[PDB]
Amino acid sequence: TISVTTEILPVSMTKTSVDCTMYICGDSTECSNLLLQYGSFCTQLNRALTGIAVEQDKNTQEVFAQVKQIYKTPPIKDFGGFNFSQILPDPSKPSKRSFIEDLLFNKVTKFNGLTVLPPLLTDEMIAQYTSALLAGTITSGWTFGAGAALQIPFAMQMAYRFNGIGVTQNVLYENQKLIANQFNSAIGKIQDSLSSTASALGKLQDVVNQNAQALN
Amino acid sequence: DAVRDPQTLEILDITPCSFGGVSVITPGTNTSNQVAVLYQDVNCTEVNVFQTRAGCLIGAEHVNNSYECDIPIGAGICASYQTSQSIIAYTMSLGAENSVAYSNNSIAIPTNF
Amino acid sequence: TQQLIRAAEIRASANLAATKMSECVLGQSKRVDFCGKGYHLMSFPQSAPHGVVFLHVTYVPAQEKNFTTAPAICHDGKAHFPREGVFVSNGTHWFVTQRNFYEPQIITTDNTFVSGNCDVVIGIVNNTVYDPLQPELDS
Amino acid sequence: TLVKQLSSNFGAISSVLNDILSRLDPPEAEVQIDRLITGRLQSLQTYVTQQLIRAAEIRASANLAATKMSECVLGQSKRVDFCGKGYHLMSFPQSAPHGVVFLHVTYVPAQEKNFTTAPAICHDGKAHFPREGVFVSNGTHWFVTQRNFYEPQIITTDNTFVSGNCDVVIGIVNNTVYDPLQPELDS
Ligand SMILES: *[C@@H]1O[C@H](CO)[C@@H](O[C@@H]2O[C@H](CO)[C@@H](O)[C@H](O)[C@H]2NC(C)=O)[C@H](O)[C@H]1NC(C)=O
Ligand SMILES: *[C@@H]1O[C@H](CO)[C@@H](O[C@@H]2O[C@H](CO)[C@@H](O)[C@H](O)[C@H]2NC(C)=O)[C@H](O)[C@H]1NC(C)=O
Ligand SMILES: *[C@@H]1O[C@H](CO)[C@@H](O[C@@H]2O[C@H](CO)[C@@H](O)[C@H](O)[C@H]2NC(C)=O)[C@H](O)[C@H]1NC(C)=O
Ligand SMILES: *[C@@H]1O[C@H](CO)[C@@H](O[C@@H]2O[C@H](CO)[C@@H](O)[C@H](O)[C@H]2NC(C)=O)[C@H](O)[C@H]1NC(C)=O
Ligand SMILES: *[C@@H]1O[C@H](CO)[C@@H](O[C@@H]2O[C@H](CO)[C@@H](O)[C@H](O)[C@H]2NC(C)=O)[C@H](O)[C@H]1NC(C)=O
Ligand SMILES: *[C@@H]1O[C@H](CO)[C@@H](O[C@@H]2O[C@H](CO)[C@@H](O)[C@H](O)[C@H]2NC(C)=O)[C@H](O)[C@H]1NC(C)=O
Ligand SMILES: *[C@@H]1O[C@H](CO)[C@@H](O)[C@H](O)[C@H]1NC(C)=O
Ligand SMILES: *[C@@H]1O[C@H](CO)[C@@H](O)[C@H](O)[C@H]1NC(C)=O
Ligand SMILES: *[C@@H]1O[C@H](CO)[C@@H](O)[C@H](O)[C@H]1NC(C)=O
Ligand SMILES: *[C@@H]1O[C@H](CO)[C@@H](O)[C@H](O)[C@H]1NC(C)=O
Ligand SMILES: *[C@@H]1O[C@H](CO)[C@@H](O)[C@H](O)[C@H]1NC(C)=O
Ligand SMILES: *[C@@H]1O[C@H](CO)[C@@H](O)[C@H](O)[C@H]1NC(C)=O
Ligand SMILES: *[C@@H]1O[C@H](CO)[C@@H](O)[C@H](O)[C@H]1NC(C)=O
Repeated sequence: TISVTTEILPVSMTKTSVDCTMYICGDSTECSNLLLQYGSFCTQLNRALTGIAVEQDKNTQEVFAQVKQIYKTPPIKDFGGFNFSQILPDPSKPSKRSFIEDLLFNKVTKFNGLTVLPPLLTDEMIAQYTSALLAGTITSGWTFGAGAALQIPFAMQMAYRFNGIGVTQNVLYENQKLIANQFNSAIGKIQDSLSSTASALGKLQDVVNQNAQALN
Repeated sequence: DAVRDPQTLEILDITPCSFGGVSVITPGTNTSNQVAVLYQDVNCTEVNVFQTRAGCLIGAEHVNNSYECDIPIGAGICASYQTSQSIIAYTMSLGAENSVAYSNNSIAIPTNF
Repeated sequence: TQQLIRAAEIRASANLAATKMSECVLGQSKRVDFCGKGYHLMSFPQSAPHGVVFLHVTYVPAQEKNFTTAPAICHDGKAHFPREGVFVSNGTHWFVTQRNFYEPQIITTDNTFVSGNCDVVIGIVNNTVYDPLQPELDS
Repeated sequence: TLVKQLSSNFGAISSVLNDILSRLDPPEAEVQIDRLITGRLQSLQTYVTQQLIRAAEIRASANLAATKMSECVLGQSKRVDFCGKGYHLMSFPQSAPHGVVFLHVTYVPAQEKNFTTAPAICHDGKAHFPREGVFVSNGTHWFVTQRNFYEPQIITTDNTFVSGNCDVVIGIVNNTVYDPLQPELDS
């Protein structure tokens, strides 16, 4: 049987930033002058927080910007029986996300000198990276990773992948239809799981909660 | 948060006055003494002016052409010092666009390395 | 201080994420259970709030039968071993098959190789090994 | 940062310990000193905590370095992009101040041509598949080649194997498969 499984990882956290002076002695000259007597106690805090904020964007870059070229899928989805429609982008949306990306985005949910900086890459840009990755994977196999994207038929891609696990390639050809059917069904189940299981996204929800608690 | 006026019994909200961090965007002084200033998380009101999600950016010229990111500002905006030279701001490119010719019976095979 | 420590945990996670992408989306993996349970075929990434999600597709052997086996087969005093696969028996006849999927074949000189003799191998069994050349020369 | 902190008063009359002691009696000097002790103690604790955290990052890096050395210099790696971009051949280490440098040598396919292909070839109703490589066509003739460099060869029974028949395989094409034994027996 062909089975399809979901693995979830955090990449990043919210880039908070704090004005040490304003928090301690907000708009008081008398307090500020006393604060000065502690030297650099203030500024070195500002520095530490900055360090964190920067690496947040570095993290994102290392995971997603893995492909030098933005490849895009052909207009004809003739991938030998395998249906890719729930993982490829949806043209009709204001942000070109796949169906399953939308489910994921719908599952995860002051004046004391405490502010929040935006991330460098927008949701839309991350989505374009994923798209390039997926277009690559589908039409050129692993080649795009070594160097240039060399096209190959989907079915032939799979025959190599079968040899990789020690199953003779005739098996894939002779059972083409069953394999495509199993594939298609497994993806259907992923939708059902994601759409119904709140706990599916717990690993991401936890990060959000820890940071919120820290500020409160 | 809010107070009742002691003379006339109405309720007034108290909202603390606008404030925000200031960033200075600069190519090294070994090249130029010219700079652009970003007022974080404010509108171009209180403060060659470009309103971004990062705040109010003043001094940078807004350009239509995308490029590789140089000095990052935020929310997909980067700045650089280019041509005579001045500071410019643009939406960053992700890279070169390249469709792959896929067909049910075609393979590309490399001939050299 | 709390933020610094927490940030460290996230960065470790980010490095792992980046590593799956490279050795899993952009290829196939023989590191076990690294890319989900089963034998890995391929993976597809999808984005999410503050992280990434990975759909792994794998191959899982499904239904199975109890067969009798042997390490080697004796022919003319010669010990024949399979080049690939396993000598199996249905109770009456010996076949050679691949390991991951039952696909029985006739034992021939193109399926086996010869090394040494009958007196060494523990559990060696007697059978016959067909020579595909013989009938070409015979006719 | 640590050094400079010494010059702070932390609310004492002076950052200079001797100046307190040379001007105040013990009952008063003790108060002033306690202010400096508090400030200085705090300063060291801060420094040490930062060093512990930073040290952790370095150790993680050191472990990765050690791992490349083993699975890259001492071997050849099929973990992708682990030892530079391309297919890894070999690596050479060179030392540097507070670290190591790794020169990776890889192999990158370079120039390429568009050929027509098929999953299988029909002969006498039999389906022939390549043992290694791909059936390719130049537009008029079918060859079998390795998957990484164009080395076209004649399709023969020593290049392919037979399994099943023509009625199953989608996109199966007709050709001829040469038998190298035939001319040995023919002559
Ligand atoms: C791939 O699968 C989806 C179903 O998950 C197909 O989309 C459906 O198409 C039918 C019409 O045949 C509609 O009634 C459904 O509303 C569609 N569902 C969704 C979720 O879009 C899709 O057409 C399939 N592609 C192929 C070529 O088989
Ligand atoms: C493969 O690529 C190399 C280029 O990297 C080619 O080698 C060149 O050959 C010509 C002679 O025809 C010389 O003028 C160059 O100086 C060579 N360059 C190098 C670095 O050797 C070679 O022709 C190509 N070979 C194949 C197999 O097509
Ligand atoms: C072991 O394998 C052989 C070969 O498939 C089986 O023998 C064949 O049985 C069928 C009847 O079902 C006959 O038509 C063939 O002529 C037989 N071939 C030979 C070589 O005798 C045998 O029955 C199998 N044993 C079991 C119990 O499955
Ligand atoms: C496998 O077949 C050989 C015959 O080819 C058997 O060899 C015999 O072994 C016994 C015990 O030493 C001798 O007494 C016979 O003289 C041998 N026969 C020949 C023809 O040399 C071998 O024992 C067989 N194994 C089984 C369990 O059947
Ligand atoms: C496809 O491959 C064959 C074999 O190399 C080519 O046919 C040969 O062409 C040359 C002329 O350049 C002749 O001297 C040979 O006698 C031909 N052999 C055969 C079997 O006919 C053929 O030209 C190739 N097609 C293309 C367009 O490259
Ligand atoms: C490949 O060659 C075989 C002949 O060896 C073709 O088989 C024919 O198929 C049609 C359609 O069912 C029949 O009407 C003929 O009777 C078959 N011929 C023979 C001799 O059996 C097959 O169609 C060929 N494929 C192509 C596209 O050329
Ligand atoms: C910096 O400026 C000096 C002139 O004072 C010059 O010698 C040097 O080459 C410059 N370096 C760079 C990298 O611009
Ligand atoms: C700036 O002020 C205008 C009203 O003059 C308003 O329409 C706009 O949304 C404001 N922008 C931001 C980001 O505060
Ligand atoms: C870019 O070009 C459009 C016309 O297509 C124009 O309206 C706009 O002002 C230009 N923007 C910049 C940044 O120059
Ligand atoms: C093999 O034999 C044992 C006999 O006790 C049986 O319990 C088992 O189910 C058999 N296994 C398979 C996979 O048929
Ligand atoms: C297998 O085990 C049985 C004992 O149950 C014994 O008779 C036979 O010799 C053994 N064969 C091998 C290959 O060890
Ligand atoms: C293969 O065919 C297409 C036709 O549009 C062409 O653009 C492309 O350059 C060809 N590829 C190679 C590697 O020759
Ligand atoms: C390949 O695609 C074309 C349609 O463009 C079709 O005529 C042909 O039957 C297809 N062959 C296979 C192997 O799917």
